[PDB]
This record gives sequence, structure tokens and C-alpha cells, in this order.
Amino acid sequence: SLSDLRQKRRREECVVLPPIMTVWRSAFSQYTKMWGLTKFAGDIEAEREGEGPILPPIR
Amino acid sequence: MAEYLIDLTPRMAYVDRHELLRSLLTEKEFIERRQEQLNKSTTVYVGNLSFYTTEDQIWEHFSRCGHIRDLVMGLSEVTRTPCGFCFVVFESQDGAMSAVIDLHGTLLDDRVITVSWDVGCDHTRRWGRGAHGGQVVDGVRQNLDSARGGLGVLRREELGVGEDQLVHYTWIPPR
Amino acid sequence: TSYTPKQWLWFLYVTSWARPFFTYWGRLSFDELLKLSGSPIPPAMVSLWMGLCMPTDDVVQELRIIYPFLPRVAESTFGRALRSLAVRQHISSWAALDVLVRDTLEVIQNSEEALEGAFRSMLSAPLFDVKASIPEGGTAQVLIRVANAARLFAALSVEAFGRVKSECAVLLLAHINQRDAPEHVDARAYGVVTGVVEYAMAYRYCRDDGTGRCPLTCAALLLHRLVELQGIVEKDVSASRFANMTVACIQELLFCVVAGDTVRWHREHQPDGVSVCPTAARTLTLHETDCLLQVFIPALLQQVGFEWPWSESLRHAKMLDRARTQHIVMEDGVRLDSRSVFEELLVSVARRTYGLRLRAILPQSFDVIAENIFSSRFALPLYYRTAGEVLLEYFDRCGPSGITAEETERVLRRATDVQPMVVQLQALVYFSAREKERLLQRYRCEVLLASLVVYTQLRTVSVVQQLTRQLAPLFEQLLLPLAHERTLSRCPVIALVDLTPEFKMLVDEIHYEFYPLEWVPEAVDAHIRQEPPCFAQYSLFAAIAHQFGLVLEGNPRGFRGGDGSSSEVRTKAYRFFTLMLLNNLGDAVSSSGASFHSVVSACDVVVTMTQCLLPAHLSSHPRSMSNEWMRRVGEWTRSAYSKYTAYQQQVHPVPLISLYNSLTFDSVPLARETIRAVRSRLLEKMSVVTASPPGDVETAGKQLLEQHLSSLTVTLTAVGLLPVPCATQLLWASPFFSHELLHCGRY
RNA sequence: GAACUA
Repeated sequence: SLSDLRQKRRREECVVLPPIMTVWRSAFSQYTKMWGLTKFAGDIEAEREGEGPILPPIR
Repeated sequence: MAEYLIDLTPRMAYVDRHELLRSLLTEKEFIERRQEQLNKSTTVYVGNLSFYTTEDQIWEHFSRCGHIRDLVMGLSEVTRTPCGFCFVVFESQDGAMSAVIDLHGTLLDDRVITVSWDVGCDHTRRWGRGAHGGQVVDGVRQNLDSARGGLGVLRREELGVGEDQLVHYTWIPPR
Repeated sequence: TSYTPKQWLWFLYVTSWARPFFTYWGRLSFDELLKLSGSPIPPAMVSLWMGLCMPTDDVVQELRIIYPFLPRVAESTFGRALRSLAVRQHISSWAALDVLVRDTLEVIQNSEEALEGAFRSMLSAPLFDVKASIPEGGTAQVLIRVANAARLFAALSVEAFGRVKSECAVLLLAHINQRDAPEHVDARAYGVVTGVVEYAMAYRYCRDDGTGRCPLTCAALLLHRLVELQGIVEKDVSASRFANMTVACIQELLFCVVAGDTVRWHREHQPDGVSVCPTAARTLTLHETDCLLQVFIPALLQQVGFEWPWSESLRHAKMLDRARTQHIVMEDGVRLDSRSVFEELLVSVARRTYGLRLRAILPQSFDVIAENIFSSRFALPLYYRTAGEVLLEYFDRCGPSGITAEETERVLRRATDVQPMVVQLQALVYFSAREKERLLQRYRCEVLLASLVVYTQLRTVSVVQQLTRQLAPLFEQLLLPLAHERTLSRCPVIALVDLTPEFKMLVDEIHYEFYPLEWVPEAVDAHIRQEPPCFAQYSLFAAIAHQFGLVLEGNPRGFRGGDGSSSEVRTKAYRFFTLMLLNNLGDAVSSSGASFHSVVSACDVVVTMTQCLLPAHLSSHPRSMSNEWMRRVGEWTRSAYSKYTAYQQQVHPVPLISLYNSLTFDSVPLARETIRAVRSRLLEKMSVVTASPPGDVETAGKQLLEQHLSSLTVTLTAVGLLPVPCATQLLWASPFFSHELLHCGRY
């Protein structure tokens, strides 16, 4: 990157998750997709960007 | 059982360069140190902790595997604030044995901890001894680990980029 | 290398029960055994013990040739017999699983079936299986056999290789990743997950090993290591499928807790005719619900970043709520509302994370729960205010490094010898010389503990432990006269039921504040009779908890709910009962143990939770105060007796949800966790003391710990947990917790 | 307690 734009990062924005999180997020998506589970009508409408902001996985 | 098929004897690939300077040993520390390590070593080193990570979070994950006689969080000598290295002392050596196997590689605070064996915790090594009172690892690191402050003190110092939410341990006498 | 026949037998004892589960080829090591089973693990995770060929010449020596126990596991009778019969059948070999388990069961009795029964025998002091293997599909009984073998293998592997997480994970991976058939892998994975979970819960229920290691956290870490090793093996059958199974099982248990019956949710909503859907065979017990919502799921979520199908799980659970009970077949069967379940899960999770982290992942449908789980400080009570503001000034002036017991004694005896209720107390219908000192020193001890709690705020374990050890001689010195003795000479309640003139004089003139447990139960008893006990004996932490307003209560709805206490009070009570009482129970006298200070006793912890669980109406000061107190307790006794009579008349095998409930222990999970942790800590400390070299201080410590265990049993019976209604049956009637403690087999 | 190597 080599970017000089550096400011305060709070604490919940400086969490980078291990590479294994791709497995577990795929597992959550698979368990929700099959077995017929749907989110709340109202969490689905966080398509206007208010939904959970989930931490980045490394690599 | 598997503790009879794998040699889980306490070991330290690490050598405190300051306890080797003393005793004047040419890497002879292992010959003498191993004793206090195999028997009576209940101290486990904690590594890769965010300056944000707090002792209660450390206490809970360790408490699961054993009761903690002493919980110590490393303090930068200059700031008396966490260096991201922690020392945990257990009443039971088996609890220390439990901690190294169970907690190695676990996320104590959304980060990969590295639990090791230590011969014992005195009140000297509890202070980071690198450049800016932190750990030597911090100066020589060439990466962006924001939870450890950002770039290493030596790469940050020259490039030119640089707290309050950190816990100031003012109940610990200054070194 | 050149193992002796003694060394060979032990190697065989640990690693010969596992060979039947792979398809004893005999005369082959575990690596070539796996090579003939499709090589489930790569040549990177193979261990050294897996490469040790079986012996020659020695084999006729070993045939001629009880078995030593293990370092840190309470082994089962079935496991000891199966691992001993496998050495007998490994050397005689120098199909196989069925004969091994059949012989092991026959050994136990003489001083599908044959594998389900083997699992039950292992997980018993019999165990009711939590998850059923019958729901697999149709026209395939092979899958049921594979799943049952996997469950047994997981139980035995946790029993033997449990203390080495990587070895157990590798063995379980080797079992699961056999190349028998594509549909067999799913059954093995489901069996392994079920076995690990059930074995952890059963171990924490009915197994004492004296090590202080939580089986549930180890189970969670083992499952996450299994997924990680699957991913590494996947890098070149998918870790995604294993994690999917792990989640599906956890969600099935969660929905069984919420629904209250075997809803068979995963069988109904199902993808296709070829899959394994986890299905609970019975409702969950209170202990299992506590395990899941307090230790297991929080640990698993911590590893997975507290991420989860939160919205989907919450939406489905609330739909499970609407049902009226379809059936209540199981006596020890608990049903909880969705809000209560997720509140408990998130308050257990919130201890290991920060509000922002949870709120970031939690969707907007959790806003009500999050706000209910997220006056949070310890403030000096008015009773200890002016005599504690001097001690706090001293503590701030020096700090935990500089605080000394000798100086604290003088600072405390100066700030608590000039104020009213102290200069008005040495003035004295007539108090004996022993009576007045047993009051003054009680007040000094209470002031010191309140000052310590306010100063430290119980936010850092290190400072709390330092100051408790440092001021531990002073606490023991001040508590020596009080100790276990009623502070007043005689019971404060005399039967119209009124109070002794001494108690009324103190409370209404000298303004001495007793905590509402030395006189409230014994007044409820008098009111019941109208139509010394352990809790009456002094406990310093009971008084301190009363003065800080640590009132823990159940919900208006019932067991269905749970914690009805405020979030601030719940957090303060957790910090208190975990970092001041339990952590100080048998803590080392010095830092850097086998040597401990008697500042906190087991009876102290139990009495403090009984005090915190009293009705808030009776644990609140009026606005003569003594008379209002008593009226209030009389009216409460009348109401509670009416409720008890109604419940008894309505009840005529009886389910625990139909019994009378005080909503004290079954509603607050902190109570149950603390009471269990008291005995677990006592046993672990006793193990550490025994392991130390014999002497005199060790013998004294052992005697003290045995007396602590006996006193813990006595105090539990004194509060109605271990059995016209009594006062204890009206204040602390907890059928679920009493059932667990009676059938746990530890009392 | 990454002192090689900064």
C-alpha cells in the first residue's frame, strides 16, 4: 500500500481476522441458504448501508 | 495419555539475553535453566496482544484452563501502559500445561496469541525493553499492525506518522 | 526405540482402542493402518507414536502379563475396561469393534444397541442421549452405525488424547476423513461433533478430576482446531461442511431450548433426501443450557469472531416461542423464551469483548437486547461513607504498591473511632463486653472491604489480588472473633412477631445496619408458624453485597425468562462474585502456590448469593424502621404462603415446571455458576495441596479444605438446595438446581 | 519476555 493517510482507527476498525474466517463465513452462508433460514424483514432493508460491518480476513 | 506419546516437557526455544549475560554462560543457560523449567514452572508468556487487550479478557480465557495465581500485563517502562505481552502464573503446573496446549493460536482479543513457557516472572522482565519502552519486536517490525500502534517505532519514526484509551497502570511503581 | 514390556503395555493402553474404529490389522503401525484406510491425514500431521511398529519376541512376554490411571482425566469405567480389553485383543491378534464393545459391556455388568449403550455407559456417574442418530434418511442403517461409532470414538478420544488438543484433532480428522463413501463422511462428522459436545457437558455434570480445566472450553477449542486442520488438509473433505455441521448442531440445541420440545426443526426444513440434519432427542436440562449459553457457545463465538447467523437465529427462535407447549414429557426439561436465551448468550459473550464489537456484528434486530445488556460504578454506601472517605484518601495517596496492613489498621481505627454509631456505641438494653466488640470490629471489617471494593472497582484482577493478599492478615485478625458466630447474642426474632429489644435499640437509635439475612428468614419462619442456621452466621461479603445493592432477581414472566435484574447490578454482581469471592477462595498468600489465606470461605460465597437472591421488597430499607421492615416481611410471607398453598393444591413424574419456584437460583445463572465453581475450586486446591511435598502446613491446608467442603455441603442443605412449608422453601425453592445437585453425585 | 540484522 505505502499510503500516508493515517488517522485514528478507533478500536473496532483495527481488527483483522484470521484466514480461517473465510471457512466459517461460508459455513454460516451455507447453513442460512439451505435449511431455509431468512433474516428479519428490517435487517434485509439495511441495503441502505446500515448492516453489520464485518471485520476483514487476512490474505 | 497423549502426554505419554508426545514429549510435552516445558521448553523455551527462547533465551533471555539478560539472564545469559549474567552467570557468564556460553549458551549454558539450558543446562541449568531446564531444571526450574521441568519442575515448578507455572508461568506462561502471552504474545501478540493488542495494547487494547485488557487483563480481564486475558484472565477469562486462561482461567478456563486453570486458576491464575498471578496475572501480569507488560508495561512500557516509559508509559507504564500495556506492551501487548502478558505473564500468567498458575497455582497448578498442570494448569500451565493446560494453558500452553489449549490457548496456543487462540484469539484472546480477535488476534492470534502465542502461549509459551517461562522459568518465572520477576518484576524486571515485566517491563518491555526495546526502543520506546515497548517490546524489541516493535522496533524491528515492517508491517501495519494498527492494534500494536501501527508501523514499528523505527519505520514510523522516519516516515513521519506518529494514547488515551490505553489503561495507565499507575499502581505499579516506575522502573 | 527399545521400549521395555512395561513401556509397550502403556503404549498399547493409550493407542490400541482406536485401531478397531478404522477399516486390529495387527503388526502394523497407525500410519500404515491409515494408509489402508485411504490415508485420511497427510504426511505432515502424522505423529511419532503413529510410526512405531508393533514388537517382536516381547509379544510372548506381554501375553503372559492393574493399569495405571491418567494425569488429568476422571476416566470412565467403560473407557478403562475398553482400553484394557484392547491390549488383550491386540496381542491375541498378533467385526473387531463389535466384539470389543460387547465384551466391555459384559465386563461392567459382571462387577442402534451395543454402541448407543456404550456411549451412555461412558457418560454416566444413565445418560439420556441429547441428539438422536435415527434421523439420517431412509433405507440406510449403515449411516446410523457409522455415526454411533463416531460418537463413541469422539468420547474415547477426548478421554485419552484430550489433554493434547492437536493429537485429538488429528485422530478425529483421521476417523472422519476415511474414504469409505462420500455420504459416510457427513455421518462421521455429525457423530464426532455430537460426541464432543455431549461428553463435555456430561463431564462437567458428573465428573470430578481436580484440575480446574473447563471441559466445555476445551471442547470448543477442539472443534475449532478440527475445522482448521480440515482447512489445512483441504489445501492441496471441506472445512466448510464441518463448520456447517458444527453450527447446525449448536442451532438445534438452541432451538430445542427455545421451543421446549423436540420440534425436529432440522428434519422438517430440509434440503433434500440425502443429508444428515442434527436433531435433538430430548429437551435440554438446566445444566446443559447453562453450559451452552455461558461457556461453550461464547468460546466458540470468540474463536469465530462473535460472528454467527444472528438475524436468522433470532427470527426463527421467536417463532418457536409462539407455540404453547406441544408436550412436556421430560421432568428436567427447560424452556426459555428467545429474548432470555439471547440475553444470556450475549452477556456471556460481552465479558470477552467490547460493546462496539458486539454491536458492530449484531444487526439492528438486536437493538432491544443490546440496550438491555449494554450507576455502573461502585459507590460508597452512606453507612460507610465518612469512615471510608479517609481510607480511600489513604489508598489514593499511596496506591496498591504502597498499601500496608500495619498502616491500614491505624488509618482504619482512626476513621472508625470518631464518628457516631461508634462513639455512641462504646457509650453502652444492655450489651455485653463481647457483644460491643463483635459489633465494632464487624463495622471495621465492613468498612475496609467496602473501601477496597470502591478503590479497585474490581476492574483489574491483578490489583484486587494484590490488595486482598496484602490486607489478608488484617482481615483474618478482624474476623477472628466474628468468624462463624451470630453477631448478636440471641436471635433477633421473638414470637404477634416482634424483634428483640437489643436489635430494635441498635437499628433505631445507634443506626447499626444489619444485612437482611440474619433476621428475615427467621421472621418468615415465625409468620409461617403463626398460621444457629448457617445463613444467620456472619458473612462479611453478605453485608458488603447488601450495602452495594447487589439484588439479583428473576423475571416477572417466570422460568421462561431468566435474569430480571438490571444490567448494572448484574455486571457488578458478576465482578464481585468472580474476582473478589471465588478468585480469592484458596488464593496464594504471596505472588511471584499450595499455601492459601482464609479470607473467603465456601460458606461465605453461598451465603452471599443467598443474600443477593432475597426478594427485593424485603432487602430494601423502609422509606421505627424495624417495625416497617417486619410488617413488610409479614405481608410478603402471607403472599408467598398463599402462592405455595395454591401450587401444592394444583399439583396432584411430576414435571419440575409445575413445582413451586422462588425464581432465585433457576432464574439467575450467576448463582448456579458460582455455587458449582466453589466446589470445583475447592477440589482443585486440594489436588494442588496434595501434590506438594508432605509436611505440616500441607496437612493444615488439607484439613482446612476438607472442613470447607463439609461446610459447603451443610450450607447448601441450610438453604433448601439439598433436601407446612419452611422459610427456606419459600425464599429459595429451586427445583431445577436442587435436582441437578441431588443427581450430580457430588453431595 | 525476535537483539541476527534495523
